[PDB]
Amino acid sequence: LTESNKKFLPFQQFGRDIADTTDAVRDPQTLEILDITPCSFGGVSVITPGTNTSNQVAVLYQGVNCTEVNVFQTRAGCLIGAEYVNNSYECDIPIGAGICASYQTSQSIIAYTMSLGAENSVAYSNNSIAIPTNFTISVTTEILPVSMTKTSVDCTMYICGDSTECSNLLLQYGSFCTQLKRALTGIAVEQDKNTQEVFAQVKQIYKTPPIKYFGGFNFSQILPDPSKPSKRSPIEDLLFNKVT
Amino acid sequence: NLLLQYGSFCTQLKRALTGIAVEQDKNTQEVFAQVKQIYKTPPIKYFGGF
Amino acid sequence: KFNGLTVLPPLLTDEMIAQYTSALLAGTITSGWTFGAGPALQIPFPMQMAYRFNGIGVTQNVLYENQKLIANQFNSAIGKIQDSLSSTPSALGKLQDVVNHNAQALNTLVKQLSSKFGAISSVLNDILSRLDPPEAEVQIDRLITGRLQSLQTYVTQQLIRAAEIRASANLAATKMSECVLGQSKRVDFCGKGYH
Amino acid sequence: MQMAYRFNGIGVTQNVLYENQKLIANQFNSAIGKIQDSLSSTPSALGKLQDVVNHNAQALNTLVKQLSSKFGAISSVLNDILSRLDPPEAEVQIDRLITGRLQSLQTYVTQQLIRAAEIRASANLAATKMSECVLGQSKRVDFCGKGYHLMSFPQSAPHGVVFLHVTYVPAQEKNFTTAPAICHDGKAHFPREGVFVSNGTHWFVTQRNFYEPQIITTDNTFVSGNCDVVIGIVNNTVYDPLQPELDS
Ligand SMILES: *[C@@H]1O[C@H](CO)[C@@H](O)[C@H](O)[C@H]1NC(C)=O
Ligand SMILES: *[C@@H]1O[C@H](CO)[C@@H](O)[C@H](O)[C@H]1NC(C)=O
Ligand SMILES: *[C@@H]1O[C@H](CO)[C@@H](O)[C@H](O)[C@H]1NC(C)=O
Ligand SMILES: *[C@@H]1O[C@H](CO)[C@@H](O)[C@H](O)[C@H]1NC(C)=O
Ligand SMILES: *[C@@H]1O[C@H](CO)[C@@H](O)[C@H](O)[C@H]1NC(C)=O
Ligand SMILES: *[C@@H]1O[C@H](CO)[C@@H](O)[C@H](O)[C@H]1NC(C)=O
Ligand SMILES: *[C@@H]1O[C@H](CO)[C@@H](O)[C@H](O)[C@H]1NC(C)=O
Ligand SMILES: *[C@@H]1O[C@H](CO)[C@@H](O)[C@H](O)[C@H]1NC(C)=O
Repeated sequence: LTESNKKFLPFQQFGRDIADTTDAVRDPQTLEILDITPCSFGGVSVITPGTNTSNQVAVLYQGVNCTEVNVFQTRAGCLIGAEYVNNSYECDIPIGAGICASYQTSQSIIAYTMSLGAENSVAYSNNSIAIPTNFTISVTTEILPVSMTKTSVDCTMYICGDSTECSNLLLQYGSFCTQLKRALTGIAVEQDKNTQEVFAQVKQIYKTPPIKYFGGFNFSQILPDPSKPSKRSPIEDLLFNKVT
Repeated sequence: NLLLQYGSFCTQLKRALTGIAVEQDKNTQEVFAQVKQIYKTPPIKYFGGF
Repeated sequence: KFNGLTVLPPLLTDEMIAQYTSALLAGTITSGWTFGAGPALQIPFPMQMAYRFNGIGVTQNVLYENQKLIANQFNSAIGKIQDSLSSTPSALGKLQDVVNHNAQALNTLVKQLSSKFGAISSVLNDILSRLDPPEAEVQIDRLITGRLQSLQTYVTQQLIRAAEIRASANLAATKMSECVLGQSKRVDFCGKGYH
Repeated sequence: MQMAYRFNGIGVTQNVLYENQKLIANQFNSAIGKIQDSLSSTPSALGKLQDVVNHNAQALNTLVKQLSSKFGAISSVLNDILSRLDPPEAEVQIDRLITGRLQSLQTYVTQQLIRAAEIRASANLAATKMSECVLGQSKRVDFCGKGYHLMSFPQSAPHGVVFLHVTYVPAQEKNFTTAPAICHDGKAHFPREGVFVSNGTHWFVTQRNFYEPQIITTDNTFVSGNCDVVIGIVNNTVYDPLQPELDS
């Protein structure tokens, strides 16, 4: 309860706002208007490095002002256990509102305003041009999901096991046990179609010539490896090993 | 107490909302963080008449 | 929207977003498309515009012999963009629609707290202080089911809206990569006319 | 030769490839070798596929957990709700269990439908990337890797596809003095391809992406106009290949 500047009409007792929650109250004994504020609350996030790095953590009470709980106050809440440096680095652990945290150095946990990148000024001029004299060939990677696991559900078996007194009443919940099955079947067929569209894009099955000399370029890392039981390239084999 | 015989409903909902909240920041970074550096126009803003 | 519901601040402040857009603008002005493919290579802006005219199939001399007229047309068009964005309120209405939809969902949830849901009361304390606790469990359970269904449908609608927003953000990122960081040959992808 | 095709595609003449064939082959081989090391790293860049698998497993496990929940009934057990209660009360208890568990199924199916829509969006993106990065050379910016796209290779991965994007990145820039056009005899010469640059005393014409200077002649330039309207035109001499052959 706090003192309020509202101007209740002489007959009005309660006070409300949008969604109909009591925002103010007129005191019965002495005629005063008290604003009502909900008691503070909010999630408790734990900023931590890996347990392979340290067992030390910092605690962010988000939204909570740093009065209902070293103690720093960010627009995301209050931070406890992390020192706010005046430097700026790339974001390691995103806290929010432009504030990130990291495990740096006194090896401790620091919080800072994340840096957007190295500052650079381009030498613009009326008649100056920059032209490359050399180059590099860069191979980057993009990983893209194509499908998920196709799952079917036996609704009658799932709801209960061996039970006919189930099914007798469940029949009265008409068509709910087949709509879900139809949706799941559609999902599975769609997964198969996804794989078909992504990969089945060649009518012929082409083969590299027995001599893998392509002008000096070496494709052994991406070409199929006959040594493995599955004709998978070393990169494909590594990908299958990693994701398990 | 009654709520906690439901159990995984609230964990599901909290995880979904957290996923949405982190996806929003992923979206903003994916759109605006195209450039590796931070460029600045020269102090003289003459570009041939534009 | 503050009855167990919190609005988290975005990780990137508007200061940082403005800084990023300023960096993109400076790169485009001072280097063209070269900063989006590697190191930023300076190029006089008339020469970059001649590059772009050549890219839309118009020789360089057309720009160089019409440079003043083209600069004046660009300045006038930019001023008209300022004026047009000032007027016609339902122009930047997609962002307003997003904000209004989120506010509508939040307010619907909060005032759906007050629903009776078939129970004798919408206040837990009214049931706990009017009906005996041993048999108030049924009323409490039905109120719990109602509120759980309300929150579940809110979360599902938020997920659908987040999918829509993710599609929009993917399109915006593609447009930044292709129209801003380069010159696009895709028709009407970067506005009507030759980009 | 198709690498020269692709170099021409990105705007670089093919003699640049043919004169640097071994250097480019070595750079490509080193980058491909570094790819395997980069994948086998502690960030575990295979995050998307793992997240998909984990989301599916978590949804299935949550659906399993929802069985052992009373949902406000006497108990979540099948027989124990009948071996104890009478058929009248067991009817409403069974109704409670059925409503709760069918609600769990409906929620799971809805979440799976949303996730399947997201996966279909990703799969359509992967399909267009296969069509345009692998089956062709893409002029779209940053669509097929970062840089000037040269080519791409697909690799199957569990529940996904990995694209290796080979791109051409400029390396060692040099600053020069440029000019929109040059004057020879009261005429304005513009470069057919490339730009006019000066090392400090001489004027050459290069290609815009690689510094390969050539003497400005009437073969690299075309004439349009005169030295009156072009803002920044520079006096020079334009070599005519016809004169030495005709005089001799
Ligand atoms: C209640 O009694 C107190 C005691 O003097 C007095 O100050 C106050 O004005 C009274 N209020 C009303 C509404 O009678
Ligand atoms: C937290 O409360 C203090 C005083 O109680 C004051 O700095 C301000 O109201 C709050 N800080 C914020 C909003 O950063
Ligand atoms: C270009 O770079 C390669 C290595 O990336 C180097 O071997 C070569 O000498 C360089 N050539 C020039 C002209 O800079
Ligand atoms: C191609 O690279 C592999 C390493 O993955 C190497 O073992 C092989 O000898 C290379 N092929 C050559 C150099 O012809
Ligand atoms: C040439 O460059 C100067 C700054 O170096 C600047 O005034 C402008 O870009 C050009 N000069 C004129 C008079 O336009
Ligand atoms: C070319 O010279 C200018 C003059 O200072 C300089 O600003 C620019 O960085 C130089 N370009 C390089 C070093 O690539
Ligand atoms: C510019 O032109 C050529 C470079 O090929 C050379 O003969 C001349 O000395 C150069 N002048 C310089 C670098 O100042
Ligand atoms: C050289 O350029 C100047 C302008 O920069 C021009 O007045 C002069 O006529 C040119 N020289 C010749 C021989 O035309």
